[PDB]
Amino acid sequence: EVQLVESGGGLVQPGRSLRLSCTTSGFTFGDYAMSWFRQAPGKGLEWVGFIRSKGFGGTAEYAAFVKGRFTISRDDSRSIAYLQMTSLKPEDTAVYYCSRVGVVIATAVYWGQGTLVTVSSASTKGPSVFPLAPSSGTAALGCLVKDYFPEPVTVSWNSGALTSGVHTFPAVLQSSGLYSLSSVVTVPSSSLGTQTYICNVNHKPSNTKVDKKVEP
Amino acid sequence: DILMTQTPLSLSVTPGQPASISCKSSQSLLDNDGKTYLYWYLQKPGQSPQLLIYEVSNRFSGVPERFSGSGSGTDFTLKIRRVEAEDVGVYYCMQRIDLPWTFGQGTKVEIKRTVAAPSVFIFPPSDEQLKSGTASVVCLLNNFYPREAKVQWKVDNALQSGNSQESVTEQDSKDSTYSLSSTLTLSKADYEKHKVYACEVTHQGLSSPVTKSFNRGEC
Amino acid sequence: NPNANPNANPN
Repeated sequence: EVQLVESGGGLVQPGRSLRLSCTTSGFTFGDYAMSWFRQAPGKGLEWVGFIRSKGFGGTAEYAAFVKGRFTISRDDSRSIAYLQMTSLKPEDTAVYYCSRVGVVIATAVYWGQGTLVTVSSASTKGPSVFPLAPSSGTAALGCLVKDYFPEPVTVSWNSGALTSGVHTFPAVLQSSGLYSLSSVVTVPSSSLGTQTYICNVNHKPSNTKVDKKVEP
Repeated sequence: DILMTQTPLSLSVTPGQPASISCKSSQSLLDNDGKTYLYWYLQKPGQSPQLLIYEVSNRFSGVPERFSGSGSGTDFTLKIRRVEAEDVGVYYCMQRIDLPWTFGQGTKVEIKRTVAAPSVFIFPPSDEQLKSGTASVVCLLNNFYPREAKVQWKVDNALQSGNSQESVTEQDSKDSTYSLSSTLTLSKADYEKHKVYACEVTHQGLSSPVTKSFNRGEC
Repeated sequence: NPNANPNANPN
């Protein structure tokens, strides 16, 4: 099976450099062109560049907003493609995707899962987690995940055992520059005090794991 | 640079009814080699893009037959014959005939289900948060359709502006609804200068607006 | 523009 895995993303200071990798398996890597794309949060798809197979000269092409600053390279022996970014600006913040360009289908066909690059002066900060306690047929409760940077956070309820009724909202960027979000769940009224509800919050950029019990 | 103009930018489709999305390019996508370098992608919510159609009308392997494409020169159309919940997401056209490769702005497709009113819940700030010097009041609108809804904060009968933020979920695959949270943030000093905290909700599914209130420190 | 073709040498 065709496999593509982007890595290298994270928070980086403006002006600095960062190199992303696209590690591939399941095909003769050298025979294929590889392409990079990016998607700023909330925005559309954007082409970054591509690099041809060495069978066709191995040269690369770039979008206008990266020419000079970004270079795409490839290591056929390791089956890895690279995107080297330099002079990074805040407007370069995006999920960056690598893709195998087909031959019959001469476009990006197989896409990786992407890697988030955040270009910002701010520092990493873990979130505080506060309960949204239920009170006066159906009851609602949740957790408020406040003041963290950068994206993202993960939220589960009861270690994944509670999935029906769960809504985890997109993060909102506050006037401070820090993000917050809430996760809520609707449960039967009968299960208050009967069933225990704990929201599990993970913020990998901070290595923070908090399990907050929500009590009526 | 070739401009790719998609219309419409958003589509609400009754399940089982057809959808059609138009893509117009500023130059011809027909090359001298005889091929038309126009491609259609779908990005489902939270997922990587996936190819649907290549070279105007060819379905990519494994794409359901309800997807088809047509057109020539500068005008192209993607048709989904009977839309399903798994078809929700953003559709992009893309050209590869010229550098840079460019995309349309994306067309968002949702399921158009019957109107459903929100269930409203309010949550005062937690005593844990209050100790830290900030108070967040949260109003939750659960499982409603359409996405349009109005949430207004009122503190001792005075309407609030500029101190709340809203977030909305993607369309739920189980019932085709949305949910929304609105968070009012105040310094605890300002929070303790008022008593009544209410969020008032207006929605197409509500015949009369719905208010949820509490009094600070009375429950 | 042959430079848009990822599967040929543009020279």
